[PDB]
Amino acid sequence: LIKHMRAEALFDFTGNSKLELNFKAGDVIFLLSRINKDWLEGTVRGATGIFPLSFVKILK
Amino acid sequence: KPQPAVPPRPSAD
Repeated sequence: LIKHMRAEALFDFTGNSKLELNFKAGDVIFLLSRINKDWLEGTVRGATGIFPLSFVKILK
Repeated sequence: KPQPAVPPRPSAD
C-alpha cells in the first residue's frame, strides 16, 4: 500500500456507493492504491474507498 | 466551479 502520499480535493465528490469515497473540495485524501487510469483509492473522513483522479491534485 | 464529469466506473458487465 502507498505510504506518505496525499492529494487535495479540487471539487466535492459524492459517490454512488460505500465503495466510493465521499469528500469536499479542499479535503486532504491519504492515498492507498491506484485502481486504473481514472480512479484512485484512499482515505478521508474515516472511510476508505475509490474516487476519480480528475477530482484531485496530487500534493508535493 | 462546476464539478467535472465522473469517469466511467470500473466494471465487468
